[PDB]
Order: sequence, then structure tokens, then C-alpha cells
Amino acid sequence: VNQHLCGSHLVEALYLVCGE
Amino acid sequence: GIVEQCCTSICSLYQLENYCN
Repeated sequence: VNQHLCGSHLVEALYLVCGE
Repeated sequence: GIVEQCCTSICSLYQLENYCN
């Protein structure tokens, strides 16, 4: 499991945790 | 910033949450 968050995976993480 | 902390390195939820909006 890759725990780095890059590019659109980083954007998807922010959308998830920030809820927007 | 966020790419260095979360992409180059590994960041926790509360670090990531600091970048909300």
C-alpha cells in the first residue's frame, strides 16, 4: 500500500476529508 | 506545501486537513 498522495489522488483525498 | 508533505513525504489526516479550502 502506497501512502503517498499525488496529483489527482491528492485532490480526491482533499475532496474526501474536507467534504468539498 | 501540500505536495511536499503529502506527495513527496507521507502526511496524516490532520496535516491534510490544514489545506481544506
